[PDB]
Amino acid sequence: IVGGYTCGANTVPYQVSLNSGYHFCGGSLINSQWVVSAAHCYKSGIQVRLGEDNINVVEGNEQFISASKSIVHPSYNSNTLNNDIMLIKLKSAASLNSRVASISLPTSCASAGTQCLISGWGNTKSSGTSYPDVLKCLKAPILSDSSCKSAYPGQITSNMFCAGYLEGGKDSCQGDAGGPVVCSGKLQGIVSWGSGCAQKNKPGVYTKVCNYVSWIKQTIASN
Amino acid sequence: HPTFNKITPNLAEFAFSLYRQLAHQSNSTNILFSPVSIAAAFAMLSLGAKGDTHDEILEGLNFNLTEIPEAQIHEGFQELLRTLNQPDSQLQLTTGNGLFLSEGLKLVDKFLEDVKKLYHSEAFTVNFGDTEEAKKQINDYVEKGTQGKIVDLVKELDRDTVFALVNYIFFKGKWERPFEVKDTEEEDFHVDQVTTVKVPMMKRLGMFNIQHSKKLSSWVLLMKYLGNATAIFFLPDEGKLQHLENELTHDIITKFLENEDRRSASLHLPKLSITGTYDLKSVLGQLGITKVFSNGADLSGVTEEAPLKLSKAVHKAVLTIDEKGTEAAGAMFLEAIPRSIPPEVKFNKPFVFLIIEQNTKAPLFMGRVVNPTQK
Repeated sequence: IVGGYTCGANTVPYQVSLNSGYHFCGGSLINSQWVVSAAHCYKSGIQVRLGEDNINVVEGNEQFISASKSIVHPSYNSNTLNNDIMLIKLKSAASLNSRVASISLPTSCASAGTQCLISGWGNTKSSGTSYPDVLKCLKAPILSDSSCKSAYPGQITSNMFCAGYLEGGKDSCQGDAGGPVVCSGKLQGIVSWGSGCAQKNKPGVYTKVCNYVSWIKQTIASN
Repeated sequence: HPTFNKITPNLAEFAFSLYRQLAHQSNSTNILFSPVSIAAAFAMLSLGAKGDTHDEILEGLNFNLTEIPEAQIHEGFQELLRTLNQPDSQLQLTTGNGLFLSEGLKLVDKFLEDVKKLYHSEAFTVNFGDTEEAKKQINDYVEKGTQGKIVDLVKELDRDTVFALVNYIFFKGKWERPFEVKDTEEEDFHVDQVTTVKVPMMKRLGMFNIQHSKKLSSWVLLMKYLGNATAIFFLPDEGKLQHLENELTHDIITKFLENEDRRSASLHLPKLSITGTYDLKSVLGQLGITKVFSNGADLSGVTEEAPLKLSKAVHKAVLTIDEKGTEAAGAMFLEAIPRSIPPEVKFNKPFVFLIIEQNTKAPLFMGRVVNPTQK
């Protein structure tokens, strides 16, 4: 997250870190046994870390659970990143508490202007690299379809939406993918891609979660 | 009939034969040579050869005389060399030949005509009677030819030398998508498992035509040059250099040149100024081309006055790679990148590479970098 702020330990209880010897992507806990993330983050042997703040030092509230299943959306295009969504089933159910809680799914899509919260342990520099130890937060609005399509001609589908600031300086970045975009307690988006980080006229692009609620529930039932 | 169909598949096999010969001698030497440059030079020479001397040359360059007419071979090299000599090319690649025969020899006119029209090359007369002046003269030619890039190419001339051939090539391309000089840093380069050297390492986070091949046990990277040329690098996994050098085929290399899909990666590629100098008599001789270098050599196509054989033949290749590329220091070079942590692919250990001409797909260069900081 670039241009954001330190959230504060466990203030974003549904945020999880996907680990394979190190943090490489984020994800969102939707129920005690399932995590929503990005398809391009797919990897085998993933260890889901919950209740985290400082991903490097032991603080006492984390629950490390292996991924028994990692289901990528059947229509995921690795070149256009269309349908960039993935479901991960924990080998065992997580112990829900105040530091580890699930975020609910949207019942209707959010409109342009909707104000949301984006978080992650991604790079915090618009130029160069600096990975944080603690979770970062950013308040950001969903942008109009007009501005999104204008910012990325012929690159945005109906399963995507932009959020952030056209002026730059505030954005998600490498390491935040899979992470959440929550608006009024609803997971409306997943960090997916963007041209650079916090660059002018280059806002972040996010997977439009509301288009997959049906697929998510159907997948959870069949697994 | 496109140039490709006339010589490329053949140049590829030649490239592999010469490479493997050098790679089988040592696994720790740097290698750099031009398949194109060397083959063109001897295809040109075959114009003055006859009998088995002539057949042995072309068959030594991996050309089957009973499958493609000699005219096709020469027309191919003519077309390719023609394109590489274009004063107006963004590639900025210069290659040439040096034909030196003892003064006093009545030369065959047909030969000198073909060498000029087909291979855009020239012949020169020198008095080998004085080994030192002859040497200074030959080096003077390469000196003027490479505009100072290659000095004192030849260091020894046998007393009875009557004919010597010099072949050289120099290349320094500019990338379509450059590296920021500001991001270049000194980094460890693992010559082997227990030895490292510091080398300037260019690096950039972006979308690259890069991927790991389980078949070659290597990461494969393709970088397009501004100027219709492509560089492809093979980074073998630990201890798999010999495996890689052994599994390379024209089909496998072609497979990579056909695929354009890219993926995010934080690439670290070393900056480098490398060279290669070879005694073609020793090298080509191991590839079966020995008669044109023997006492029973038939070069009556070059001269009919008296017997003649190639006394000396040397190839010199020079390649430079740095951050320089296109002009657009800004958002122009802003690519759409997925936001997961991208793999950090480092070319920090021995690797193999080739530089392929864009239109003909001919192998301009083939080499191996074991130690980028030492000859």
